[PDB]
Amino acid sequence: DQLRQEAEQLKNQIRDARKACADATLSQITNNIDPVGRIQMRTRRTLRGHLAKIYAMHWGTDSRLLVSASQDGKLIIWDSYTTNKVHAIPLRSSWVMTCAYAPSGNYVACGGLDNICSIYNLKTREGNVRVSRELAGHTGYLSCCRFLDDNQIVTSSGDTTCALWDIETGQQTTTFTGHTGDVMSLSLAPDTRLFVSGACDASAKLWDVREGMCRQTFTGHESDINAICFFPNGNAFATGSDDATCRLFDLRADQELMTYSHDNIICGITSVSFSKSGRLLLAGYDDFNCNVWDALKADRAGVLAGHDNRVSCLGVTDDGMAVATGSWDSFLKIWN
Amino acid sequence: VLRILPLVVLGVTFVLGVLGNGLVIWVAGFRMTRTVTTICYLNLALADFSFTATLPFLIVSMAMGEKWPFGWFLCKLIHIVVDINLFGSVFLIGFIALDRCICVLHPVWAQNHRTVSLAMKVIVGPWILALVLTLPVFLFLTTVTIPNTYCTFNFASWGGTPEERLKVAITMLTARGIIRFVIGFSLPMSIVAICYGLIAAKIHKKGMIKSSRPLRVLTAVVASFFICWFPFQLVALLGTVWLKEMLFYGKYKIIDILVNPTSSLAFFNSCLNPMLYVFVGQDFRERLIHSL
Amino acid sequence: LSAEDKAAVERSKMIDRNLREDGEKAAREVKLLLLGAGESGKSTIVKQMKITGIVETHFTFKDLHFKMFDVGGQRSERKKWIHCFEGVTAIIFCVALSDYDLVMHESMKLFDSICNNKWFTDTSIILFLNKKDLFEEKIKKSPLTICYPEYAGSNTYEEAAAYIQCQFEDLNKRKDTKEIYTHFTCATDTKNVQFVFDAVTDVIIKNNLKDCGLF
Amino acid sequence: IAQARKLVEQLKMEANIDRIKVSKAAADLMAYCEAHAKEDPLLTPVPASENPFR
Amino acid sequence: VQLVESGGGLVQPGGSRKLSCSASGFAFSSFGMHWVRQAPEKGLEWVAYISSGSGTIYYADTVKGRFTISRDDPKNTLFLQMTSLRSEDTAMYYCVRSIYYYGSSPFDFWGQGTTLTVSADIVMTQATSSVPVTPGESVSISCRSSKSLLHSNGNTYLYWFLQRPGQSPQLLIYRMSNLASGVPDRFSGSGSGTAFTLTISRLEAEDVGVYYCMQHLEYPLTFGAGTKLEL
Ligand SMILES: CCCCCCCCCCCCC/C=C\[C@@H](O)[C@H](CO)NC(=O)CCCCCCCCCCCCCCC
Repeated sequence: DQLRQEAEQLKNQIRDARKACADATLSQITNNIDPVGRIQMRTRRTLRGHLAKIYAMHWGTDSRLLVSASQDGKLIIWDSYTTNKVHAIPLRSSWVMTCAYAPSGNYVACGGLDNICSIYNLKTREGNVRVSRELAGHTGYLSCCRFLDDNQIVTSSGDTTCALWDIETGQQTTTFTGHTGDVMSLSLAPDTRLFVSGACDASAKLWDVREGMCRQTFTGHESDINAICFFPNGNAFATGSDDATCRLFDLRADQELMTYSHDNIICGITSVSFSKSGRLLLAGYDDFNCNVWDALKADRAGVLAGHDNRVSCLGVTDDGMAVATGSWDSFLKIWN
Repeated sequence: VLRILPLVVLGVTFVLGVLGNGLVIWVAGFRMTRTVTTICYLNLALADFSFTATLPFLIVSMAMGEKWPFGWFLCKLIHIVVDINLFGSVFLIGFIALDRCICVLHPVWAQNHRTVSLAMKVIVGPWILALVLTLPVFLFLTTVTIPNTYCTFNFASWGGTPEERLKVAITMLTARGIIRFVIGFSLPMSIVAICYGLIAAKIHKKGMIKSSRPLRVLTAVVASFFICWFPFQLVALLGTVWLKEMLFYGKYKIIDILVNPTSSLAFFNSCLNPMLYVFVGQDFRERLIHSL
Repeated sequence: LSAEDKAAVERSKMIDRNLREDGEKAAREVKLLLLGAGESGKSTIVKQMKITGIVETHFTFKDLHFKMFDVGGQRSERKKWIHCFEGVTAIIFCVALSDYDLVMHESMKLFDSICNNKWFTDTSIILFLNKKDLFEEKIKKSPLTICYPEYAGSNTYEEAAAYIQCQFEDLNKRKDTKEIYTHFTCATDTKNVQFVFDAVTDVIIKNNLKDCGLF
Repeated sequence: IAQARKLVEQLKMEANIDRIKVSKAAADLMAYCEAHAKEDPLLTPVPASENPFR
Repeated sequence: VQLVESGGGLVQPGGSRKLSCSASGFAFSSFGMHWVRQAPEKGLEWVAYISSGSGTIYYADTVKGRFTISRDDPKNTLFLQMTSLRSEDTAMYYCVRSIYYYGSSPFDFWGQGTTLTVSADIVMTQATSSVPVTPGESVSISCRSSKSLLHSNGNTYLYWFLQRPGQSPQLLIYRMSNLASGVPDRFSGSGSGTAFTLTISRLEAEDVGVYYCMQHLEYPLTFGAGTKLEL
């Protein structure tokens, strides 16, 4: 009916409060902070063996294993130290857009255009990987999956919704429906009580896995959002968009802090991850290479150019001793 | 004079050869995905590159006037390598032509039954045939010096009486000449001409004719094979058939003198092959440009 | 060197061998999209096969294995997942000749998006004009000017069909590296698979030549 | 429609988060990053001497 | 999860026999399998091995040449061939599986066993025969190797085994530290380089038996002499 009137009124007073909170700027504060200096990484191992484009990775908690999803229908679990493979899971649907690694190491998630989140069980009496549950009820295509523990998972589909599942009973237990475009990224907070989701509506939302309803939204981009990641402490999150720009917010202040841009890049961002200390902000562009940003000085720091196609995914180990980037060149490079 | 022209030609065959081959041996085997087409080019490039690498010693010998400065082991190694690779190049041209003919005349079979595994298992064939054909080199090839020293085919293994030695010698040389002309040019050109003509016929009948590129590269490969390999085989055939008179009477001497200049053109094909088989590909050109 | 890491690398080599022997077997099949605008008979084209989310159909004809990926239940923004089908051999398109009730331009608009897309610069587009019987039964008592008022031609089945085929065909903006095969099928025709087979084998010949460098 | 009620309630709750003045937030985040810069393997080479991947 | 073997009985010296192990209940093709023996009133001794896919095969020096071993994947059966049976071979043969990848648990499962009656390397010495105990209090058992088992890669290769009276042995801990699945979280293991210790926290009635030490670094797999926790 007329509900749009009070909707926009609440939006406007929200903006007013946001203006009331901006009493300082990161640019003003970082006046005298030493630049991080030019870092120079290099390929250490090359994890070849895929036969098509790679769409996602995720590091284990031990910082030695990693799982990569491709369109060849395979879900390889590598061993980053010695490059020899461990498992090769053949999927029932070759179209995969995401993968995940449970913190305990027992389970691996994988979903795609089939919009069924299949949880794969690794450690069993018999020695082959089996699929445990097939989570369904989504009406779109899965974009990202993350494990809270061995019993709970959260998905994000193109049906403009994100949902918290329950692996045991296989029933949706809380649906987050306040968004308005195709969701394409998730990032659980380290304390595992609240997560964000950046989507095609040029807006990022942070939820509350208990109340099951968004607590604050962010609107600062000119186009769709492709990757999110929580800042390690748990009070910030970086974003990537198609408009060659990454942005870093903070939650307790509900504002923006810095914007990373350069006139020499007109490509899009595909994945964003932080370092252990938060001083470095990795971001995998689709102009055939990754970039390294100083999350405070806003200037470019390093370049990771070793691929022959779009960089489609990257991640940083828990111990902070490595970074891994995947690309549509069917390869998977690990840096140090 | 003009006896330096073969020496002049080989100079181009080396510099333009190894430099060209050194790229396709790299941009197509190391920095590019492995497929049947690129594996066939890789093997052809490997053969031609090894041939061109062995070439400079032969150039020195030809300049000196076939008075081998190299030692016994060097003689054996260089001649065996040049023979095996020179035949491998021709048989691999035949193999590539037959592969293209299959891929363009029976596409269904060409998609059900050709993988890099089968390419691996099959490509060793022409190399083995080259080895068995160059087997006589080990036995009959040896370093002989005059009392007053060309690396030729001496016969002391079965020399026995020199009265009967020349008979066996003539038999061996005649067999080598005829087998060269029948399984180094006859079958390979037969295969190349027939296969490329068939794919030209189909690519003309069923459309696909948008530019001059197809029926310019096809005629380029056929001509660059023929015009460049034929004179050597022809003069070799005449020598083989007239050896009986020549080794006794020297009736025809122009056939004796034209071997070096003709062999120069013959070898030039090994340095012209990659620029006509691999550099045409747009994908390979782009990969090379981006690599360096 | 190793104690049983030798056994570990042996397992790695074995499963690498299995990955090749599975990739070489999944690379023999030829892949096809199956798009569509609305109620266009993509269902009917599927029903001419021999033997939620994205539904697949596998069938073999004359010793050639096919795969037809059908989307359309995936109601979302195309630009996010259309880049997954980059290496497909063809895109079997379907529109409805009896589309004057639509409240056809939507199909005509959609064809422009997918034929001129940035990921399909070198992918042939088989085009299936459907419901020719309905066209014949409908144009006899109606103008074609409803869809195109500026059209100046007779009112007869052959002329209308030729004009509409040309009208879809000229939307192609990259006339050099593509090809738009066209066919006029009905709900009773039984050679649709044959037409698809001919188109796919022609595209296979094209790709093989462009790989070999002749083309 | 019925979704407008959910939107209105979500906006109401978002209108009640106990936001914090940006000065404290920025100062604290700078402090955490500074206190962490001594143990970031990507930055300081010393803990990258026994790099397992090499 | 279910291995049963057959082929035993009585044989004449210098003869021949075939041994078969029937695998039913797991992915046999991706598991390597071994063969271990037990002379009466004696310990364990390694005999043979097959890697997954029959890629690599090893043997034991005392049975080299006159034993040949093979497997048939589609039928899920393991074959061991007896030729020229000597006299120091009367033993009851076991059928043990093992898979090798990162974080795996080799020697997970052990078959029942069959009796075959015929009428320079690593050395492990547990140096103890029997320790008397009562239910309730802790107890420790020691093991000693010849050379240091700590491979430079980072992990130590030492296994521990338990054998209830008249039963097939099972695995307690692997890599000196990690517990095995289905084992109560009251065992533990420790040590460094050459000295090794196993510690039961609070004994129970179902723990009386003989415990065996075993290395895996050099490939000839020598076991221990045998330690009995006879209550
Ligand atoms: C494509 C496959 C093959 C290509 C590989 C390289 C090309 C080689 C093929 C070209 C033709 C053969 C070349 C070898 C020797 C020639 O120079 C010539 C022909 O036999 N030899 C003589 O004239 C013999 C004259 C030498 C002195 C004659 C004096 C006679 C008595 C002393 C004995 C010495 C000769 C032994 C037999 C008479």
